[PDB]
Amino acid sequence: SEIEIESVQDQPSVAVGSFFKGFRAPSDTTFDLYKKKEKDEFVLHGENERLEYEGYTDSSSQASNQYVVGLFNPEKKSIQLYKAPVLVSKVVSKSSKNLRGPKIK
Amino acid sequence: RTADFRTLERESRFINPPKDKSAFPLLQEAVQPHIGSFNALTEGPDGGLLNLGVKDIGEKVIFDGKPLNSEEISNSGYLGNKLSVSVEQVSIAKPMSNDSAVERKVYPSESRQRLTSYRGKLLLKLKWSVNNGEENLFEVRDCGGLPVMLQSNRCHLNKMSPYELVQHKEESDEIGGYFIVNGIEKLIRMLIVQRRNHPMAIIRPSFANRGASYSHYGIQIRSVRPDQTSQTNVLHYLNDGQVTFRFSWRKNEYLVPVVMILKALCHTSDREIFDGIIGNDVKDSFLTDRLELLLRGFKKRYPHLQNRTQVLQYLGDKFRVVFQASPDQSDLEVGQEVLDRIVLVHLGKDGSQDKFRMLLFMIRKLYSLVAGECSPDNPDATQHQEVLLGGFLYGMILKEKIDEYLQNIIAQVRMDINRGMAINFKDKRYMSRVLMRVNENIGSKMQYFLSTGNLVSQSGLDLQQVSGYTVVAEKINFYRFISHFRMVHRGSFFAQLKTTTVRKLLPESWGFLCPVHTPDGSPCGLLNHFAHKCRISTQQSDVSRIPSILYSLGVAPASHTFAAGPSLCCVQIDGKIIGWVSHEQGKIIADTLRYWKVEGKTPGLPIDLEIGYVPPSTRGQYPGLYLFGGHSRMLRPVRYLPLDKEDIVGPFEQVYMNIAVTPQEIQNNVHTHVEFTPTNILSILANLTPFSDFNQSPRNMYQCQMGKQTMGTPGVALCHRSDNKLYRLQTGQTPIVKANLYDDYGMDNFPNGFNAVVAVISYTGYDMDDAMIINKSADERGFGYGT
Amino acid sequence: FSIPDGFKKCKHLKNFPLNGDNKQQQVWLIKFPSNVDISKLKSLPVDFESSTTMTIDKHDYKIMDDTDNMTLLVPSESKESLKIASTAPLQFDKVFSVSETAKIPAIDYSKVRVP
Amino acid sequence: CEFKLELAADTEKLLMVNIVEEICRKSIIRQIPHIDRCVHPEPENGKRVLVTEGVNFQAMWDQEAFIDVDGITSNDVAAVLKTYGVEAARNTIVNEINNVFSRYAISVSFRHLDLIADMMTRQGTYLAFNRQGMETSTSSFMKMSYE
Amino acid sequence: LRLTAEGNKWRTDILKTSVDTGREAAAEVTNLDKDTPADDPELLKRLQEILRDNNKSGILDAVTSSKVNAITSQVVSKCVPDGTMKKFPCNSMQAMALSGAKGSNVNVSQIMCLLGQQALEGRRVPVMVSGKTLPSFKPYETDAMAGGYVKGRFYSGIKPQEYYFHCMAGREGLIDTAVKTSRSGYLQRCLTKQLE
Amino acid sequence: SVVGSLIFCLDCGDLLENPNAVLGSNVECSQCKAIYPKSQFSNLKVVTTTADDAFPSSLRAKKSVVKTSLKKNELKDGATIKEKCPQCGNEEMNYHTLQLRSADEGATVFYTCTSCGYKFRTNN
Amino acid sequence: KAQGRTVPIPGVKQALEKKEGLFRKHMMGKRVNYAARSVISPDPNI
Amino acid sequence: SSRHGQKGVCSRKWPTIDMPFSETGIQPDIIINPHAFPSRMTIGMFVESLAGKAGAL
Amino acid sequence: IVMTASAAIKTPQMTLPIWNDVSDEQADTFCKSISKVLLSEVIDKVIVTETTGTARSYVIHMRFFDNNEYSEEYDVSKEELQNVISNQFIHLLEAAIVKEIKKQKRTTGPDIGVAVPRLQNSKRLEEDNDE
Amino acid sequence: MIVPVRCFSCGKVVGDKWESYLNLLQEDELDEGTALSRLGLKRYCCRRMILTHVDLIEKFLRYNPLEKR
Ligand SMILES: [Zn+2]
Ligand SMILES: [Zn+2]
Ligand SMILES: [Zn+2]
Repeated sequence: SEIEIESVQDQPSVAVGSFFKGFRAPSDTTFDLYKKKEKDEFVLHGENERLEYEGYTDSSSQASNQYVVGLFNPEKKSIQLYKAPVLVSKVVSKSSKNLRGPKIK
Repeated sequence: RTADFRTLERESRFINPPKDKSAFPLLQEAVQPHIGSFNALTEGPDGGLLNLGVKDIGEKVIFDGKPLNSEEISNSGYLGNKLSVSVEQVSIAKPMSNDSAVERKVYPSESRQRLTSYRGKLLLKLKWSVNNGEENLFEVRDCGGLPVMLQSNRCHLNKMSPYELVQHKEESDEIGGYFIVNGIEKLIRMLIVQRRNHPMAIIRPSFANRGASYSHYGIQIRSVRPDQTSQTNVLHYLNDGQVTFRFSWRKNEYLVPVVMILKALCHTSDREIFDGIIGNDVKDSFLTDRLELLLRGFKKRYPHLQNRTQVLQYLGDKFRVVFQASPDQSDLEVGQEVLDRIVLVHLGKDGSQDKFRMLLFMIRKLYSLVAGECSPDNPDATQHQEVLLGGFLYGMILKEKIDEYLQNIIAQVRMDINRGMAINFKDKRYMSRVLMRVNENIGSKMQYFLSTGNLVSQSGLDLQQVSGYTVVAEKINFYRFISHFRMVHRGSFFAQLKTTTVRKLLPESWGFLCPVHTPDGSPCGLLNHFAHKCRISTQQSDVSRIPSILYSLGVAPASHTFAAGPSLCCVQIDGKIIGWVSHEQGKIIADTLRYWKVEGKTPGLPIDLEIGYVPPSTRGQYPGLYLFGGHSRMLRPVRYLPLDKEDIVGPFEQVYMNIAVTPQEIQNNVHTHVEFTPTNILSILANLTPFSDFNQSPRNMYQCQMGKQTMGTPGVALCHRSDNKLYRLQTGQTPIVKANLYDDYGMDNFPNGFNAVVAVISYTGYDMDDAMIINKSADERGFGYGT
Repeated sequence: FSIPDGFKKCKHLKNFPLNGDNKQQQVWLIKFPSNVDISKLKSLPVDFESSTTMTIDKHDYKIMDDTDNMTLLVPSESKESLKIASTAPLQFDKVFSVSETAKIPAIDYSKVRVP
Repeated sequence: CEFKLELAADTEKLLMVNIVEEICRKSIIRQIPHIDRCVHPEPENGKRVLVTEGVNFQAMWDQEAFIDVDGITSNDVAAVLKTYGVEAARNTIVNEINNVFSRYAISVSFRHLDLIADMMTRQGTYLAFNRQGMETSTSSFMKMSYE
Repeated sequence: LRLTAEGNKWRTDILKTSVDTGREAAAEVTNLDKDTPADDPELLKRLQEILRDNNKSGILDAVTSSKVNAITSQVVSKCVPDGTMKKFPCNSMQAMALSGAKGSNVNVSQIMCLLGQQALEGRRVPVMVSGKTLPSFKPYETDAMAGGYVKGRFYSGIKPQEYYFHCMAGREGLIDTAVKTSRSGYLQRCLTKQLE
Repeated sequence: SVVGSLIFCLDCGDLLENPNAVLGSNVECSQCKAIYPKSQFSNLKVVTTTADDAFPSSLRAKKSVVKTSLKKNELKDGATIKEKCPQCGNEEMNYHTLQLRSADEGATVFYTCTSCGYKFRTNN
Repeated sequence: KAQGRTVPIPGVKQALEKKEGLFRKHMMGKRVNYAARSVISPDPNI
Repeated sequence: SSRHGQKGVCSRKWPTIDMPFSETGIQPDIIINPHAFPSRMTIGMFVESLAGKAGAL
Repeated sequence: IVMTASAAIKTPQMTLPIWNDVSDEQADTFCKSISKVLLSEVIDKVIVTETTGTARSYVIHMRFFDNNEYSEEYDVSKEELQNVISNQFIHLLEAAIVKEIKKQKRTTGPDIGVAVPRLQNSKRLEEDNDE
Repeated sequence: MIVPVRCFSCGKVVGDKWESYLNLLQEDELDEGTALSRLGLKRYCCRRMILTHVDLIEKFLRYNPLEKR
């Protein structure tokens, strides 16, 4: 079963970011994508009223693995491929940026 | 047509010592773990262990008792002038003798005759940084005569050919590996220590009797720094359902909750810890409850610690006194200093993400051991251990003495500022004054260790014993002398135990530890000897190119996958968890790696690499693809069936490997390797025993002890020696009946006996069980005469 | 934020065909090694279950298929940057992984096992 | 056997399975004091016997329908002395010391064992060959040269 | 030390039945009818259950040992002395054992027939977590040799696998002589001072 | 998201406190003060079955596929030798060899009479 | 029974109980005159 | 001792006239008692004896 | 015996001579009648269903072996099992839960920074038998 | 060290046959066995004497504290 490919995009467009099991978010916030110029490293950053999202690409995984995301058709049997970087995303809260004295007693 | 003795070849070599490559390379291969270990102290990549060690001990801070006088609240907070003292480089010189002006070369022969030590000048570039490098002062300080190892990187004999060695009053095929200390040849004995960078699930009743509600179950990883210094981290499962992190600083043990040490490494959520330990096996009620105990317990005990910085500050505040990191260092700095110096040091600094992943794996392995999913790893077994080489041990104690040396400089400055006040740190005069009031003779401190074997240290290293690290390289005969450099001890601490499991000869030792060569009585099963073809790892290479090969072979990255447990295969390279795969694919990667390993077509995969695959089992060992490349590893050559080429195997990976003894015993679909010769499983002395496969087991063992106590040949360069006592057989003879390996070790250079006409007869009546008769006329003719 | 240095913001982002009607839509994820060229291949042979075979310029590959957290971020507009995919959070319909496979040689027993 | 346990809202999380497990292996259904297990070995030299892993004569005295109360042997000398007297304990010493030697196929004359037993039972009690048993000896010089 | 051509034929024939014994005993302890094959997947799963338990392995070891030792006793009873080339009084090795001058018929049988099953602390040879008794043998191998049963004699020689297993059992005794705190010194000193 | 007896936040991922310990009607996360509950969470239950090895008994041993106990009568020692018993005189005797005292010392043979059961230790 | 001085000198009680004691080492057992020691060698002719 | 773990103390230095003499006219340099071998089981020494003789000739 | 004359022997035993009128089956039944029987020995499985409502509800179900199985292996009746659970086991379980609640509220966690206790002639021990 | 004077077993002079033995192995290119036979060594005791001789004296002499280099 040989499946045909319609188009391949080597330019930044769509990205995938892993958080944790059971992540919902407000679904109205934006994520700013960044790029560095052999292999390009990507950085993700988002902002919310109570939360803040920060993501980056693994240096050991980027140079060795190349991730791609595609859309499949049930009748045409053609996939539209687009390169997507995997960003290890962490979420920081309002509770952060809290600290005591540098030297205590 | 025969397996003859070289008579014409022998006598020609006796008169003509070769000017090219020395004969009998196996003899130099016997002292390979000793010389190699000491060679890696200065030579090799990263500038040697000694330059790495001074790079790890870092700075030593002290502040001047002087005010700021600024036109203020800054004055009260002002600690004074900063003084950060460290050591950038470490130099070792070959033995020399100055007479004050021009230096002259001093050879080992001289040191023996003079009844002195074969010392080399130890130099180290001291860094005197003031107010965080606003003015730096450097001085190459002479730190005494460091005893140098013979035929090593810093010995005058290493280049010398057999001809040159004889012309310099040494043996034609001089092995080395020892130190000449006050005329006595002393060697650092090899030790059996826990395999580096591997989580070990262990059941110990010792863990229970230490604290309250402590179980037998626990995990133990022996993390090793690039400078070969070790730092063991232990995980404890409490009956409450709590997990605690055990470690050691100075000579004291410290306990911290694992959920605290996890949150200090990198910013994570409680669910990130949950996904990190519990994978797709979310329905496992046993795990569901235990993890709730950890997370709720941390929230109950430390509700204030809500971010990575607060956790680091809480850690810094409680350890500011023990880690001595003060008085300008913040609790955030001290907190990180604790982490970088204690938690999984094998992954090192700028690898907190790697330390976090490895810690979660240890918790899951701990819970698999409690439940019973995983069988406990045996520390006494050869598969879960490596060999601490003398040269590495020497480098560790050296790193300790230079740390002490820097502490003493600060101690002198503290004495100065607490009395007469003297002057400032920017003046070179003051530095020179402090430096000559400090005991800088590290050479004598290192000479002491080689003269007593007593380990004097502030940390005590990652070792149990404190004595017998050094032994006299007894040269009563060559057989005893060569066996010293192939002898390995479990530890002095293990000798005083009622346990017999430690002394038991195990199948894990096949081809690594000799089954015959072990003493009778008290050192039985403790004082082992390696196999003649066994080798020990001196360093590692191409290790950084292997994750790229693994990721291409289908290994899913651990940072994106987020799934852990014995249900899936864990891929690790020198304790660095790189990814996750299925157990089916796990073997496929392990088999394909070995194929490209023996093939010289792959540049990033070295032949000396250990591919430790552990298949899934019902209540067996914890599964995974634990690869190794590091130092101290036990290695042996075998013939790999496909391609018909040499392959290097370790004791960890061998357990699941099918290696046929003889090529005629190779069974289809159940064999992957074959032995070159079965003689590879025995020691040098064990191989030398004629027809040993026809003698009863304890008689072959007793012969090793006998050949060691025989009055044979201790050397031929005796007219340039001055040893306590030597035993010399006058009429040495070559055996008619002999193993061919006798020639491979050139044992004809040192005859141990004589060929005699022996009659199995009961005639005289004076011979019976423990008594034998010697011929008078034979004795009168000089038979068995010695001096 | 602004940090780190040498990183420039992504202003231009290409269009993604996202609808999710109902004769239904399918989103696929594929893992590929750095050695293979994606622009060279214009057709990929893939079938259901783990069983797959592929050969691209002497090198052999296998496409591992698994049924079963990752979050997909699709661009709504070039100026709106990236947003979380949703229909009613979103999950991939089918997940694939390309693994490089090597053929190990069969042991020549007639040559190695000698009496 | 099913039973429900109700705890307070402040009691929160607890590992009940591990708690139950430990109490089950601690709970005794039936136990006869000082006795753990009674086994049936092969008849010793033709004698039909039962070997107990504990000592309580008074309890076995109630099992007269199964056991011959006039032949109930025991290795515990002190227990035999307490219930049956000094002469019975004396006989237990000579038999028990003989069992130690007979197992290693070593023959020691009973004249030796009888003398040793009589010396241990000289005070009507069970004295051992040590500082305590010696206290009742006339020679202070013998005592001084011991410890 | 030599057996006659007739006596040596008997030795090889009785030891030829010992190959089946390994799997036969393994099939008995595991409880499997019609004697299942050595490579059976259910048998290999059943032998794993035995490997993880100290008691279960004990039942397997004691059954296999009793069966292979019965094969040993047969070899010895047939070959010695009715199969020895040189016979008593001329066979001095045989003579010394019978006279009580030195040695026994057990030592004589290890020399001329077979060493037998190498017993380690009451059981057979120790086995790894992988189910292998040596890297040479198959995991969960149902063979007498794999368990430590030495068919070889000291006259003909012993195979490397047998050599390593003999090394284990040989050392085992010397280890016990090193770990034995019990001394008769103080026990006798206490009796003599009170009985002098 | 809710798993077993644990309840996790959907925004940050921090483990939420027990609703019984804090005030009624409403619950909030420690990291971010999030709006909870929905009351649809329901009273959670966790089924925890026993370690099955937690109760080692003679009956449990009789239940576990593989032979766990040997027969009283069917009890055999080592190999048999033609050495006569010094107690009764039985020609058959079970043997076992070991190496005691030293590697210089001769081999020690342990005998067991098949007739009575007499243990006999002799070196030569 | 005496205060610690910055191994102390042994008292007369210590002299009578140095190791095994004066009674065991020099009364119950003693070094003797008119005695010799040597390695034994076998002899069937005596 | 031989290379087979058969150590023994020198009981006496026996004269060659009193020593047993071979058909060849050789008297042994060392005499080992036959009662040493049945307990030790050092057959390696026995094969070493006929190998050493074959190699000397 | 000789050296300590111990009243507390390591392996105390009793040899009970059985009559001729008592059969081999009767004697084995008698052995079971005296042998100490534990609750663990008759239990097959324990299922705890921890449900938190309103109050921590713990549904403990004791799945034993078959009635005829343990009655033929331990000489224990169902009536004998009822008395032990209703009088001993519940009182022992309640005392264990109360003790675990106190132990939880007593020490909140281990002390950080404070040192804890460590986990764990030389030539004479290094000498072989000939030495 | 050097070739022993007389065979340990019988007493047949062997010391004059060492240098002659090497000449029969080098120049004459004979085997070990035939070379010993031509020297007049038929008893296996006399045979092993020269055959089994090491001659460590040549190795020992290379260390001379009386001559420079
Ligand atoms: Zn939240
Ligand atoms: Zn008998
Ligand atoms: Zn001669």
